[PDB]
Amino acid sequence: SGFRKMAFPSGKVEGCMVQVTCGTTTLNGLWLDDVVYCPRHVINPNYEDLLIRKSNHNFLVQAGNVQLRVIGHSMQNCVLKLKVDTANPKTPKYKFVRIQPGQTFSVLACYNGSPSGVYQCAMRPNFTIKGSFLNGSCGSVGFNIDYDCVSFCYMHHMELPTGVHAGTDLEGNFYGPFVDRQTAQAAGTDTTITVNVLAWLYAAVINGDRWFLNRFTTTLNDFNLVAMKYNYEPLTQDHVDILGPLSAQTGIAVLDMCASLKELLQNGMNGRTILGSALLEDEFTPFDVVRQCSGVTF
Amino acid sequence: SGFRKMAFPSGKVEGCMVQVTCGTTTLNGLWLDDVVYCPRHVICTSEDMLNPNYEDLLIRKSNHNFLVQAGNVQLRVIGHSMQNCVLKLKVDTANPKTPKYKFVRIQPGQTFSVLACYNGSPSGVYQCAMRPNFTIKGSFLNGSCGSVGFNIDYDCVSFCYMHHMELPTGVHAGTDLEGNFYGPFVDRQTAQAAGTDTTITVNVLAWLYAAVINGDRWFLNRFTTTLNDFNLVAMKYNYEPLTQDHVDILGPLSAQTGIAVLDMCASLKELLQNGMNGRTILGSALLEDEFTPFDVVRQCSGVTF
Ligand SMILES: O=C1NCC[C@H]1N1Cc2ccc(Cl)cc2[C@H](C(=O)Nc2cncc3ccccc23)C1
Ligand SMILES: [Cl-]
Repeated sequence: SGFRKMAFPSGKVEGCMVQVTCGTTTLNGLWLDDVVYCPRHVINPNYEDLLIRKSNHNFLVQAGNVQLRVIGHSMQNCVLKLKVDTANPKTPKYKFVRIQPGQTFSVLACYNGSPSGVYQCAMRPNFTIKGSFLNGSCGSVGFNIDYDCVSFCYMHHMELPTGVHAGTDLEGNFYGPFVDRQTAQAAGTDTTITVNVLAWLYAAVINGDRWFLNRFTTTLNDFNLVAMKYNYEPLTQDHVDILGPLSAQTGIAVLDMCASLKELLQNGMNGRTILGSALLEDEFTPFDVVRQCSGVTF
Repeated sequence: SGFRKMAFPSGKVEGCMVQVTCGTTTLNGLWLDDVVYCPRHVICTSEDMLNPNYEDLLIRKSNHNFLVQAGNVQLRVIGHSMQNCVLKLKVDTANPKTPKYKFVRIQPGQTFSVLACYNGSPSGVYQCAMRPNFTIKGSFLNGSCGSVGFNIDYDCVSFCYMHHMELPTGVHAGTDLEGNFYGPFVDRQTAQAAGTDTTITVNVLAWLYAAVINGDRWFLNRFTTTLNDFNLVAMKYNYEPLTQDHVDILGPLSAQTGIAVLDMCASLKELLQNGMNGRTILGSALLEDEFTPFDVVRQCSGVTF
């Protein structure tokens, strides 16, 4: 029993964190094989013009108390790739994956190439992440673990004026309409991840919280007309199919649970909580719920 | 900016998790140097659990009855002893991944990271607090026994908890790494219940200071309170008494924000009376009590927004 916001064990990623310094700027790098990946802003910026003026010895890479020798450098989108002389002996089995809004991941927050904390979060529909970062955190990474393979999905680049965060996949493509420069940028209006709230309502039923269940059902179209009113993301037939396993386990059809969510949106919690929360939680995917309510290991 | 429930990086602890099997029971062990620590109830049957005589059950065991597995490698047990509710299995190999460590016993209100494990394999990490009633609100299934709680301030791992059991309300009970239980619990399937729980007042105050540091002040008021008047009000909402030690502990956050501890106590009294009125504090519609004053200073900036 119990339901916590749970992150993946961070050990495989900790063995990849390094400190990258260029001039007066220090940030974090990800050392995989003989390449160190980091935000290109470590160097109106014309990044190819700024990069051509740098030599390998301008980039100081530190792995623990050991200095790594940079033997090459190249840029791929908004990520800088520093070729080093030594392959990381702690390199795990890995993949670079781009995630979709609504998907969750673990973040290993780092300062000076040293991991300080791990938390779980979701890629918001507006492509920002509600993270917890201070100056020095740039280059910190987001990941998931599938079996023994670490899938890297995020690298931190910046904080927006509202306190939310923006970054790229490991190929340097930003999530959202952001650019890596000091300019006027704002996160768009955010929405609630509907399929994740439903998965979290199923997790509450599994843990014995059923006060919000009712005898009613709804059509998908009527639910989407109501959900569009409360800034909730539209629920697709794919989301319904994805919630199939949890529907079979609890005996509550996905549209039967949508009628519960509709009543919660129009009437509120009424002083009650669900899994210790007075708000509807949207940072647990259907897979996160099944994994935490089954004990899958890495 | 931002405020998340943050756990310590679990790598130093992952390299210590092993699987311990005794007969039909399998659970987790902590391998440090040449010793594997695990709940002593690994020697029990489900029948034995009502009134187990652990000393009588242990004397009947030999070293070869305990199967210890570290990854895909079988460890050789060369000795065994019991210390309170923990079983200590001496093994023939020292763990090469043993970090710098300490065994620390924590007090209620203290927070720590839990690395939940099944079959000696880590599955997840979360942050939690030792409740005033000595239970923890964890996320544990069958097979999680032996999973550990820890803090990693600097590069040293301080082990503070080992999971032993789930109570009827779904909350969890366990011991420090010397086998002493937190709370009035026993490793027996006898009728045991968690006492009525209360809110960790010093932690809610620390979290209100974290909100002020992150730029939120909607909940502040022009009032102050005496410590005694605050405690008379707080007791009525099932909040733990706030001691002078708690006031002293909140001194640094009071100096950083410019809000006296008893002035912050007046905002808290008002929040309890009024509720939030559709507003949130650090993305939460409830008053959060699982961030200590030390967690807030560690996570938050030194410059108030
Ligand atoms: O009555 C029981 N019901 C399930 C098995 C059994 N347990 C009695 C018991 C009594 C004393 C001691 Cl020290 C350990 C234990 C064990 C325990 O509680 N294990 C668990 C531990 N954590 C989270 C669980 C979730 C779900 C099932 C077990 C869980 C076993
Ligand atoms: Cl303590």
